Amino acid sequence: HMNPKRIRALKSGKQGDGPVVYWMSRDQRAEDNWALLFSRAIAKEANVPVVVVFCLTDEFLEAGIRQYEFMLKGLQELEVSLSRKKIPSFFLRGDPGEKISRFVKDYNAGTLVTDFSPLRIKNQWIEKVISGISIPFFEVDAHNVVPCWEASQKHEYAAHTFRPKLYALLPEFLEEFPELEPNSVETLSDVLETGVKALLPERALLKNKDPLFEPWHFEPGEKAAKKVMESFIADRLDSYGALRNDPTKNMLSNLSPYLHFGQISSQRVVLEVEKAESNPGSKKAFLDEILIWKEISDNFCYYNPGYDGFESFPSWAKESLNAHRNDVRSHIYTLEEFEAGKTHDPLWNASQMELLSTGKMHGYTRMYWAKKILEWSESPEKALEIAICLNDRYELDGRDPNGYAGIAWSIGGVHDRAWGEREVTGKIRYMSYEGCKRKFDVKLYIEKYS
DNA sequence: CGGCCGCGCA
DNA sequence: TGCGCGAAGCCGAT
Ligand SMILES: Cc1cc2nc3c(=O)[nH]c(=O)nc-3n(C[C@H](O)[C@H](O)[C@H](O)COP(=O)(O)OP(=O)(O)OC[C@H]3O[C@@H](n4cnc5c(N)ncnc54)[C@H](O)[C@@H]3O)c2cc1C
Repeated sequence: HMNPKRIRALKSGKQGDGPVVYWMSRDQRAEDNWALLFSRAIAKEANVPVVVVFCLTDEFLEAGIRQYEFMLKGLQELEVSLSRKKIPSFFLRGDPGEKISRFVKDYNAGTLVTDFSPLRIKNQWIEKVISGISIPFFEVDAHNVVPCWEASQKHEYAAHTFRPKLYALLPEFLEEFPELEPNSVETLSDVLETGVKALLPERALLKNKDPLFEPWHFEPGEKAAKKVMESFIADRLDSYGALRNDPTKNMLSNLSPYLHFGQISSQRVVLEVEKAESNPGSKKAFLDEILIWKEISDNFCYYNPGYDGFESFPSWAKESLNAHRNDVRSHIYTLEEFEAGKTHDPLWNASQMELLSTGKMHGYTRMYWAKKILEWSESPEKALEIAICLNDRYELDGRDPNGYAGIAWSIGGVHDRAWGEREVTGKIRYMSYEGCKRKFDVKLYIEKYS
């Protein structure tokens, strides 16, 4: 079950005498992981062990206790899963560019393998690691069903050009996973404690000093991810087609935090949803979201390295937004007023409070939320900066290609078309308070989140 | 040339 | 709550 098009050489070299090392980064799971499975196969043909290495950087300081604890509790459970497969795991601290190089030398590695991410910083680390090693280095796309570089060889302007190219390749690339074969040939607790202490003075607090974040909505880890997948199929999938854009209903999958950390495979989710007997419109709507919209977000970041900037917007949108730079805004809020939910719009404020208290804003209100940031900020650049700052600080699923592609759709028209013409926002598709009012029970959502 | 919200009306 | 239109630009299959 090993298609060669899932893997490519980052660097050629002379293979070594030691273990195959899988540098895990994006795909924090033992099951349904093409990068670990390929590493295990290479190790088996060479008659040597496989081992896993993960580098804990100082990036955590830029987000919060909420993401750091979600990731680390998962990693504690993963450490135990890999051990039942007699696969050892090593947890390094510091800059990957230096630390993965040094580990490959200190540990006498034969081959290095990593998983795939289109984000800049991963590419920076790979470049540094390449400069400091002499062994072969491969990349495996463990996150997408169709490998990103195979689905398309260029940036796609719309879902409607990407969709036929991806779907033509599903009969080949959508397949079951083989079982991971076991090997035959300081603590994370201390790291968690130290990290939580370092972040404690910047934690999200109410006026009484009691924390805003509520950790009981999504329990972390590979076993919990699977339980959420299974309850989506049993209890929420049937009504997904009708209710996915109603934020007063809990009818989304709730999978995004697990998908973001790679605690569950999207290919796995697609296999199970394809085989579920349920509402045909719901299945089609859901599969289009997890296949086309998710995988087109990797396409966007992979072929546009300025993906978090105004430069990445399409020309029609840059030309429209530029012409409206001098328009008076109805309101202007600072980062801190947006963050504390202190606008004049109670629907906007409630969306921000759902984000602060749960770490997961409903998908429909994320669109509305980001578009009002544009409408009530000094400039398009300040808008993009504020939405990215709050998305990445407070979403459990943030710092993700879906986030940059979703924010760029909302603010800059990426994967959209010119739609209407207004002051400030020009031809960027508009969404209104009264528009929401006639689609769902706006007052119920506001009451639920203060 | 084909084909991707808010308002009015059941 | 569901459906069709309005007011509309651009990429890519020809
Ligand atoms: C302004 C804005 C910011 C966003 N930020 C993020 C983010 O930081 N991280 C993130 O994962 N998603 C982001 N999204 C996309 C989307 O809103 C979330 O993925 C979704 O709400 C997660 O909830 P769910 O898994 O229950 O969704 P479901 O409806 O159950 O969908 C299942 C999966 O399909 C994919 N998906 C759904 N919608 C989109 C979309 N619009 N674009 C790309 N993939 C999609 C996701 O992988 C998602 O988990 C953002 C969208 C917008 C408009």
